[PDB]
Amino acid sequence: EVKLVESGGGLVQPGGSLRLSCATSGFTFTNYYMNWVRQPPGKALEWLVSIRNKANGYTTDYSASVKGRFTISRDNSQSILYLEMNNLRAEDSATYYCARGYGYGAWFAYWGQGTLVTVSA
Amino acid sequence: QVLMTQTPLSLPVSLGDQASISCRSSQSIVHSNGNTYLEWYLQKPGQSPKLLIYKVSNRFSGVPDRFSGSGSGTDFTLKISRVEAEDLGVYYCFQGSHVPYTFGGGTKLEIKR
Ligand SMILES: O=C(O)CCCN/C=C1/N=C(c2ccccc2)OC1=O
Repeated sequence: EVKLVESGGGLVQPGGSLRLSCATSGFTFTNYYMNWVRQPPGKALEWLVSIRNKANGYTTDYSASVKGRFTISRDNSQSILYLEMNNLRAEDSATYYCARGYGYGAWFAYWGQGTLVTVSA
Repeated sequence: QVLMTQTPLSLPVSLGDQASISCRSSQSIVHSNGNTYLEWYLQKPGQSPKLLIYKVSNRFSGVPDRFSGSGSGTDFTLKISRVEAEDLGVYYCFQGSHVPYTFGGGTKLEIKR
């Protein structure tokens, strides 16, 4: 019933930009936390951005790494999470994942299949 | 930035043996609301991560009961009592109490040769 499907990755040269999308269904969107996590090809999961539900004023929190370059947003009418990425560089190349929280106290209870982003011309 | 130190990096096991993975936060991880948002994740080869344990210790629904988490202060352990082929992959501990939220370096559970 719960679905998360990312989209928006691609191949891009340094300094360029992209907008990731996360379409969802199977739950009342506005009531859950949503997040963006990425994993460079070697490496470890890395939390990037996060945005809370309506009861929490849709507050957000960013990782210093993407601070001021990335910006998260959510379209509550359509139940879609996005991510505007600017001034991209090598350390940004990875698979990006969207995830929704859990009411009993958990981040990333559900994950989308993630999309790829490759930087470097 | 609260650092999450995971150990070991490589844990070779034999199917059916117990196995323990540990984490180590560099500071307390108690959120101001009282909860300790320490979870464990499992990323199988090619798949996306899966939630195993939340709030240090609560096994997420649908997760095999061979998984269990525990800990106190800055020490957290994820235990697997009977390793199944399907449990092979990379495990990540994660703290979602203090910003910026942080994962451990990951622990690769693999077949012992
Ligand atoms: O489970 C219920 O049906 C849903 C209504 C509200 N649940 C909200 C959620 N609460 C949190 C959450 C995530 C991390 C720490 C503490 C709480 O993430 C969510 O999306």
